[PDB]
Amino acid sequence: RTFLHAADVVLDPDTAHPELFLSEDRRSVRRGPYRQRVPDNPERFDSQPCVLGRESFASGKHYWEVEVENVMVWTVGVCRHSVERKGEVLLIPQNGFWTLEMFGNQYRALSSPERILPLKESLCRVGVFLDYEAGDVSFYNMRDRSHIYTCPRSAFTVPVRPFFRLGSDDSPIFICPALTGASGVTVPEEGLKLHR
Amino acid sequence: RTFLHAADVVLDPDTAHPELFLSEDRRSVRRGPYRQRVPDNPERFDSQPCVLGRESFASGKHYWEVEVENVMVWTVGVCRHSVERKGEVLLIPQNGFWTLEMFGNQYRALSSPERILPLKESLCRVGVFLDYEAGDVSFYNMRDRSHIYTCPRSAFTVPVRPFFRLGSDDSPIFICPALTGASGVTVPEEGLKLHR
Repeated sequence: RTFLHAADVVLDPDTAHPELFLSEDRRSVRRGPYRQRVPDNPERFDSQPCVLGRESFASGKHYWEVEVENVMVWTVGVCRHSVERKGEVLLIPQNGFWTLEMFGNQYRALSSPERILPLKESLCRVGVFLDYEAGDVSFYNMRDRSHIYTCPRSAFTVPVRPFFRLGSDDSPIFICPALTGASGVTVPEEGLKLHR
Repeated sequence: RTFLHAADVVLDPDTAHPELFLSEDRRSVRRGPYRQRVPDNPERFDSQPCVLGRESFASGKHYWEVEVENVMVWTVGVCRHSVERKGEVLLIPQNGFWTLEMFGNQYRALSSPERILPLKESLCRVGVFLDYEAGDVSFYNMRDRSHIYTCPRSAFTVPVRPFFRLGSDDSPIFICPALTGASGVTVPEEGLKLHR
Protein backbone atom coordinates (compact mmCIF):
# COMPACT_ATOMS: atom_id res chain seq x y z
CA ARG A 1 0.00 0.00 0.00
CA THR A 2 2.08 2.94 1.49
CA PHE A 3 5.13 0.92 2.69
CA LEU A 4 8.70 2.09 2.06
CA HIS A 5 10.60 -0.58 -0.03
CA ALA A 6 14.33 -1.03 0.78
CA ALA A 7 15.27 -1.75 -2.84
CA ASP A 8 17.91 -4.27 -3.94
CA VAL A 9 19.84 -2.60 -6.86
CA VAL A 10 22.13 -4.55 -9.30
CA LEU A 11 23.95 -2.56 -12.06
CA ASP A 12 23.05 -3.14 -15.76
CA PRO A 13 26.19 -3.98 -17.82
CA ASP A 14 24.35 -3.23 -21.15
CA THR A 15 23.97 0.47 -20.09
CA ALA A 16 27.56 0.91 -18.75
CA HIS A 17 29.88 3.36 -20.62
CA PRO A 18 32.86 1.21 -21.77
CA GLU A 19 35.37 2.85 -19.29
CA LEU A 20 33.18 1.48 -16.39
CA PHE A 21 34.16 -2.01 -15.07
CA LEU A 22 31.34 -3.86 -13.15
CA SER A 23 32.24 -6.29 -10.31
CA GLU A 24 31.28 -9.98 -10.86
CA ASP A 25 28.20 -9.48 -8.54
CA ARG A 26 27.36 -6.23 -10.52
CA ARG A 27 26.80 -4.41 -7.17
CA SER A 28 29.91 -2.18 -7.62
CA VAL A 29 31.63 -0.31 -10.51
CA ARG A 30 35.06 1.41 -10.99
CA ARG A 31 36.44 3.48 -13.93
CA GLY A 32 39.20 1.15 -15.23
CA PRO A 33 42.36 1.73 -17.25
CA TYR A 34 40.96 1.82 -20.87
CA ARG A 35 37.82 1.35 -23.06
CA GLN A 36 36.47 -2.27 -22.89
CA ARG A 37 35.51 -4.06 -26.19
CA VAL A 38 31.70 -3.71 -25.62
CA PRO A 39 29.11 -3.15 -28.39
CA ASP A 40 27.62 0.38 -28.79
CA ASN A 41 24.06 -0.99 -28.09
CA PRO A 42 21.45 1.85 -27.87
CA GLU A 43 21.01 1.52 -24.03
CA ARG A 44 24.79 2.17 -23.47
CA PHE A 45 25.98 5.68 -22.43
CA ASP A 46 28.69 6.30 -25.12
CA SER A 47 30.20 9.64 -23.77
CA GLN A 48 29.03 10.27 -20.13
CA PRO A 49 30.69 7.62 -17.86
CA CYS A 50 27.26 6.37 -16.60
CA VAL A 51 25.46 3.09 -15.70
CA LEU A 52 21.83 2.39 -14.58
CA GLY A 53 20.43 0.02 -12.01
CA ARG A 54 18.62 -2.91 -13.72
CA GLU A 55 15.50 -2.48 -11.48
CA SER A 56 12.74 -0.02 -12.55
CA PHE A 57 10.01 1.54 -10.33
CA ALA A 58 6.57 2.49 -11.73
CA SER A 59 4.85 3.39 -8.40
CA GLY A 60 5.24 3.61 -4.58
CA LYS A 61 8.24 4.45 -2.37
CA HIS A 62 11.77 2.99 -2.77
CA TYR A 63 15.26 3.76 -1.39
CA TRP A 64 18.73 2.27 -1.72
CA GLU A 65 22.20 3.22 -0.35
CA VAL A 66 25.48 3.93 -2.20
CA GLU A 67 29.05 3.81 -0.73
CA VAL A 68 31.21 6.66 -2.25
CA GLU A 69 34.11 6.71 0.23
CA ASN A 70 37.38 7.85 -1.52
CA VAL A 71 35.60 8.76 -4.81
CA MET A 72 36.37 12.40 -5.91
CA VAL A 73 33.78 12.71 -8.76
CA TRP A 74 30.44 10.76 -8.60
CA THR A 75 26.71 11.28 -9.35
CA VAL A 76 23.77 9.35 -7.78
CA GLY A 77 20.02 9.71 -8.35
CA VAL A 78 17.08 8.48 -10.47
CA CYS A 79 16.38 8.82 -14.25
CA ARG A 80 13.49 8.07 -16.61
CA HIS A 81 14.22 4.53 -17.93
CA SER A 82 14.13 6.03 -21.51
CA VAL A 83 16.53 9.08 -21.01
CA GLU A 84 18.91 9.92 -23.96
CA ARG A 85 22.31 8.04 -23.55
CA LYS A 86 24.28 9.25 -26.62
CA GLY A 87 26.65 12.30 -26.75
CA GLU A 88 27.25 15.12 -24.21
CA VAL A 89 23.80 14.84 -22.50
CA LEU A 90 22.85 17.35 -19.73
CA LEU A 91 22.22 15.28 -16.52
CA ILE A 92 19.36 17.62 -15.36
CA PRO A 93 15.61 17.24 -14.54
CA GLN A 94 14.55 18.67 -17.96
CA ASN A 95 16.16 15.57 -19.71
CA GLY A 96 14.73 13.24 -16.96
CA PHE A 97 17.75 13.09 -14.56
CA TRP A 98 17.40 13.83 -10.76
CA THR A 99 20.91 13.74 -9.29
CA LEU A 100 23.37 14.54 -6.46
CA GLU A 101 27.06 14.83 -7.47
CA MET A 102 30.54 15.46 -6.01
CA PHE A 103 32.54 17.85 -8.34
CA GLY A 104 35.54 20.12 -7.47
CA ASN A 105 35.28 18.91 -3.83
CA GLN A 106 31.66 20.11 -3.43
CA TYR A 107 28.16 18.58 -3.29
CA ARG A 108 25.98 19.88 -6.12
CA ALA A 109 22.19 19.37 -6.62
CA LEU A 110 20.86 18.61 -10.17
CA SER A 111 24.50 18.45 -11.56
CA SER A 112 24.56 22.33 -11.30
CA PRO A 113 27.30 24.82 -10.29
CA GLU A 114 24.55 27.27 -9.02
CA ARG A 115 23.40 24.68 -6.36
CA ILE A 116 26.19 23.89 -3.82
CA LEU A 117 25.00 21.88 -0.75
CA PRO A 118 27.07 23.31 2.14
CA LEU A 119 27.47 19.90 3.91
CA LYS A 120 29.59 20.37 7.09
CA GLU A 121 31.17 16.92 6.47
CA SER A 122 32.19 14.20 3.93
CA LEU A 123 29.47 11.71 2.71
CA CYS A 124 30.46 7.96 2.99
CA ARG A 125 27.06 6.26 2.37
CA VAL A 126 24.30 8.12 0.43
CA GLY A 127 20.59 7.19 0.57
CA VAL A 128 18.57 7.69 -2.68
CA PHE A 129 14.82 8.03 -1.94
CA LEU A 130 11.99 7.88 -4.52
CA ASP A 131 8.27 8.53 -3.87
CA TYR A 132 6.86 7.86 -7.39
CA GLU A 133 3.34 9.37 -6.99
CA ALA A 134 4.68 12.45 -5.03
CA GLY A 135 7.30 13.22 -7.76
CA ASP A 136 9.96 13.09 -5.01
CA VAL A 137 13.67 12.29 -5.42
CA SER A 138 15.46 12.94 -2.07
CA PHE A 139 18.99 12.25 -0.77
CA TYR A 140 20.27 11.28 2.74
CA ASN A 141 23.53 10.98 4.67
CA MET A 142 23.15 7.37 5.96
CA ARG A 143 25.78 8.15 8.69
CA ASP A 144 22.96 9.74 10.83
CA ARG A 145 20.03 9.50 8.26
CA SER A 146 19.98 13.35 7.84
CA HIS A 147 18.19 14.91 4.80
CA ILE A 148 20.55 16.43 2.14
CA TYR A 149 18.29 17.40 -0.81
CA THR A 150 14.83 16.90 -2.34
CA CYS A 151 14.65 17.68 -6.12
CA PRO A 152 11.86 20.00 -7.34
CA ARG A 153 8.65 17.86 -7.59
CA SER A 154 8.39 16.36 -11.15
CA ALA A 155 5.74 14.04 -12.72
CA PHE A 156 7.86 10.98 -13.80
CA THR A 157 5.23 9.68 -16.37
CA VAL A 158 7.10 6.41 -17.19
CA PRO A 159 9.10 3.95 -15.04
CA VAL A 160 12.35 5.27 -13.49
CA ARG A 161 15.70 3.58 -12.75
CA PRO A 162 18.64 4.13 -10.38
CA PHE A 163 21.22 6.46 -12.03
CA PHE A 164 25.04 6.47 -11.46
CA ARG A 165 28.08 8.40 -12.84
CA LEU A 166 31.75 7.64 -11.95
CA GLY A 167 33.98 10.64 -12.93
CA SER A 168 37.08 9.63 -10.85
CA ASP A 169 39.63 6.78 -11.45
CA ASP A 170 40.28 6.58 -7.69
CA SER A 171 37.91 4.02 -5.99
CA PRO A 172 34.80 1.94 -6.79
CA ILE A 173 31.15 2.95 -6.16
CA PHE A 174 29.40 0.18 -4.11
CA ILE A 175 25.58 -0.27 -4.15
CA CYS A 176 24.58 -1.70 -0.71
CA PRO A 177 22.56 -4.93 -1.16
CA ALA A 178 19.18 -4.89 0.68
CA LEU A 179 19.37 -6.89 3.97
CA THR A 180 18.40 -10.54 3.32
CA GLY A 181 18.88 -12.19 6.77
CA ALA A 182 19.79 -15.92 6.36
CA SER A 183 17.87 -16.11 3.05
CA GLY A 184 19.05 -19.28 1.20
CA VAL A 185 21.63 -20.17 3.95
CA THR A 186 21.73 -23.05 6.52
CA VAL A 187 20.92 -21.86 10.10
CA PRO A 188 22.51 -24.34 12.52
CA GLU A 189 21.46 -25.07 16.13
CA GLU A 190 23.30 -22.11 17.82
CA GLY A 191 22.10 -19.69 15.09
CA LEU A 192 24.03 -18.02 12.26
CA LYS A 193 26.82 -15.84 13.79
CA LEU A 194 28.68 -13.01 11.91
CA HIS A 195 27.77 -14.16 8.33
CA ARG A 196 30.04 -12.82 5.48
CA ARG B 1 5.98 -10.49 -1.13
CA THR B 2 9.62 -10.52 -2.49
CA PHE B 3 10.36 -6.84 -1.54
CA LEU B 4 11.88 -5.74 1.83
CA HIS B 5 9.61 -3.42 3.89
CA ALA B 6 11.49 -0.57 5.68
CA ALA B 7 8.93 -0.55 8.55
CA ASP B 8 7.88 2.67 10.37
CA VAL B 9 7.88 1.53 14.04
CA VAL B 10 6.14 3.59 16.77
CA LEU B 11 6.09 2.26 20.38
CA ASP B 12 2.73 1.18 21.92
CA PRO B 13 2.28 3.05 25.27
CA ASP B 14 -0.21 0.40 26.56
CA THR B 15 2.57 -2.27 26.45
CA ALA B 16 5.25 -0.14 28.13
CA HIS B 17 6.43 -1.15 31.65
CA PRO B 18 5.68 1.73 34.08
CA GLU B 19 9.40 2.72 34.50
CA LEU B 20 9.66 3.31 30.71
CA PHE B 21 9.27 6.97 29.66
CA LEU B 22 8.19 7.37 25.98
CA SER B 23 8.97 10.51 23.95
CA GLU B 24 5.97 12.59 22.75
CA ASP B 25 6.35 11.03 19.22
CA ARG B 26 6.67 7.48 20.88
CA ARG B 27 9.79 6.82 18.66
CA SER B 28 12.22 6.79 21.66
CA VAL B 29 12.08 5.57 25.28
CA ARG B 30 14.19 5.73 28.45
CA ARG B 31 14.10 3.93 31.79
CA GLY B 32 13.18 6.66 34.32
CA PRO B 33 13.85 7.13 38.06
CA TYR B 34 10.30 6.09 39.17
CA ARG B 35 7.25 3.98 38.28
CA GLN B 36 4.67 6.07 36.31
CA ARG B 37 0.94 5.97 37.19
CA VAL B 38 -0.26 4.11 34.06
CA PRO B 39 -3.52 2.08 33.96
CA ASP B 40 -3.02 -1.61 34.63
CA ASN B 41 -4.03 -3.42 31.42
CA PRO B 42 -3.37 -6.98 30.29
CA GLU B 43 -1.09 -5.70 27.44
CA ARG B 44 1.38 -3.97 29.87
CA PHE B 45 4.73 -5.54 30.83
CA ASP B 46 4.52 -5.37 34.67
CA SER B 47 7.99 -6.84 35.75
CA GLN B 48 10.42 -6.60 32.79
CA PRO B 49 11.15 -3.08 31.45
CA CYS B 50 9.80 -3.84 27.92
CA VAL B 51 7.65 -2.16 25.24
CA LEU B 52 6.48 -3.28 21.76
CA GLY B 53 5.99 -1.56 18.42
CA ARG B 54 2.29 -0.77 17.79
CA GLU B 55 2.21 -2.61 14.38
CA SER B 56 2.23 -6.44 14.07
CA PHE B 57 3.46 -8.52 11.05
CA ALA B 58 1.82 -11.80 9.86
CA SER B 59 3.62 -12.13 6.48
CA GLY B 60 6.51 -10.74 4.39
CA LYS B 61 9.97 -9.27 5.06
CA HIS B 62 10.35 -6.23 7.36
CA TYR B 63 13.23 -4.36 8.99
CA TRP B 64 13.83 -1.38 11.30
CA GLU B 65 16.90 0.26 12.90
CA VAL B 66 17.40 1.07 16.60
CA GLU B 67 19.98 3.48 18.14
CA VAL B 68 21.47 2.06 21.44
CA GLU B 69 24.39 4.56 21.80
CA ASN B 70 25.50 4.74 25.49
CA VAL B 71 22.80 2.22 26.53
CA MET B 72 24.57 -0.40 28.75
CA VAL B 73 21.56 -2.77 29.20
CA TRP B 74 19.20 -3.33 26.19
CA THR B 75 17.33 -6.05 24.23
CA VAL B 76 15.96 -5.66 20.67
CA GLY B 77 14.22 -8.16 18.45
CA VAL B 78 10.80 -9.68 17.68
CA CYS B 79 8.11 -11.36 19.82
CA ARG B 80 4.71 -13.04 19.28
CA HIS B 81 1.81 -10.59 19.91
CA SER B 82 0.62 -13.10 22.58
CA VAL B 83 3.81 -13.44 24.72
CA GLU B 84 3.26 -13.49 28.53
CA ARG B 85 3.24 -9.79 29.75
CA LYS B 86 2.86 -10.54 33.51
CA GLY B 87 5.64 -11.71 35.87
CA GLU B 88 9.31 -12.70 35.31
CA VAL B 89 9.20 -14.17 31.76
CA LEU B 90 12.43 -15.63 30.29
CA LEU B 91 13.01 -13.72 27.01
CA ILE B 92 13.78 -16.91 25.00
CA PRO B 93 12.42 -18.44 21.74
CA GLN B 94 10.41 -21.05 23.78
CA ASN B 95 8.29 -18.11 25.15
CA GLY B 96 8.02 -16.36 21.72
CA PHE B 97 11.04 -13.92 22.05
CA TRP B 98 13.82 -13.67 19.37
CA THR B 99 16.36 -11.15 20.67
CA LEU B 100 19.87 -9.69 20.79
CA GLU B 101 20.89 -7.98 24.06
CA MET B 102 23.81 -6.12 25.65
CA PHE B 103 24.44 -7.67 29.12
CA GLY B 104 27.52 -7.09 31.33
CA ASN B 105 29.44 -5.44 28.43
CA GLN B 106 28.72 -8.57 26.29
CA TYR B 107 26.42 -9.20 23.32
CA ARG B 108 24.18 -12.29 23.74
CA ALA B 109 21.72 -13.87 21.27
CA LEU B 110 18.45 -15.35 22.64
CA SER B 111 19.11 -13.76 26.10
CA SER B 112 21.51 -16.71 26.82
CA PRO B 113 25.02 -16.78 28.42
CA GLU B 114 25.78 -19.71 25.96
CA ARG B 115 25.24 -17.37 22.90
CA ILE B 116 27.92 -14.66 23.42
CA LEU B 117 28.71 -12.90 20.07
CA PRO B 118 32.43 -11.93 19.87
CA LEU B 119 31.97 -8.47 18.16
CA LYS B 120 35.10 -6.28 17.57
CA GLU B 121 33.13 -2.99 18.03
CA SER B 122 30.45 -1.40 20.27
CA LEU B 123 27.04 -1.41 18.45
CA CYS B 124 25.38 2.03 17.92
CA ARG B 125 22.72 1.42 15.19
CA VAL B 126 21.22 -2.13 15.13
CA GLY B 127 19.06 -3.40 12.24
CA VAL B 128 16.25 -5.83 13.17
CA PHE B 129 15.19 -7.97 10.15
CA LEU B 130 12.09 -10.26 9.95
CA ASP B 131 11.25 -12.78 7.20
CA TYR B 132 7.92 -14.13 8.55
CA GLU B 133 7.43 -17.14 6.15
CA ALA B 134 11.18 -18.07 6.42
CA GLY B 135 11.02 -17.98 10.28
CA ASP B 136 13.97 -15.51 10.13
CA VAL B 137 14.86 -12.95 12.84
CA SER B 138 18.29 -11.43 11.96
CA PHE B 139 20.40 -8.55 13.44
CA TYR B 140 22.76 -6.19 11.56
CA ASN B 141 25.36 -3.63 12.55
CA MET B 142 24.08 -0.67 10.46
CA ARG B 143 27.49 1.12 10.54
CA ASP B 144 28.79 -1.26 7.78
CA ARG B 145 25.43 -3.17 7.27
CA SER B 146 27.28 -6.34 8.39
CA HIS B 147 25.35 -9.45 9.63
CA ILE B 148 25.47 -10.02 13.47
CA TYR B 149 23.12 -13.04 14.01
CA THR B 150 20.17 -15.06 12.71
CA CYS B 151 18.15 -16.97 15.33
CA PRO B 152 17.41 -20.67 14.70
CA ARG B 153 14.42 -20.60 12.29
CA SER B 154 11.09 -20.72 14.17
CA ALA B 155 7.43 -21.05 13.10
CA PHE B 156 6.07 -17.67 14.35
CA THR B 157 2.51 -19.16 14.11
CA VAL B 158 0.89 -15.78 15.19
CA PRO B 159 1.57 -12.12 14.27
CA VAL B 160 4.87 -10.71 15.68
CA ARG B 161 5.79 -7.22 16.96
CA PRO B 162 8.99 -5.19 17.40
CA PHE B 163 10.28 -5.99 20.95
CA PHE B 164 12.48 -3.77 23.18
CA ARG B 165 13.85 -4.04 26.71
CA LEU B 166 15.71 -1.12 28.35
CA GLY B 167 17.46 -2.17 31.64
CA SER B 168 19.79 0.89 32.25
CA ASP B 169 18.57 4.42 33.34
CA ASP B 170 21.45 6.06 31.36
CA SER B 171 20.32 6.78 27.77
CA PRO B 172 17.25 6.53 25.53
CA ILE B 173 16.79 3.95 22.76
CA PHE B 174 15.69 5.62 19.46
CA ILE B 175 13.71 3.79 16.74
CA CYS B 176 14.87 5.38 13.43
CA PRO B 177 11.74 6.55 11.56
CA ALA B 178 11.25 5.29 7.97
CA LEU B 179 12.74 7.84 5.47
CA THR B 180 9.86 10.01 4.07
CA GLY B 181 11.72 12.47 1.73
CA ALA B 182 9.62 15.70 1.38
CA SER B 183 6.32 14.06 2.49
CA GLY B 184 4.26 16.87 4.19
CA VAL B 185 6.88 19.61 3.33
CA THR B 186 6.75 22.30 0.54
CA VAL B 187 9.59 21.68 -2.00
CA PRO B 188 10.65 25.16 -3.27
CA GLU B 189 11.43 25.54 -7.06
CA GLU B 190 15.10 25.54 -5.76
CA GLY B 191 14.39 22.07 -4.23
CA LEU B 192 14.52 21.40 -0.42
CA LYS B 193 18.02 21.63 1.27
CA LEU B 194 19.31 20.13 4.64
CA HIS B 195 15.71 19.64 6.06
CA ARG B 196 15.72 19.41 9.95
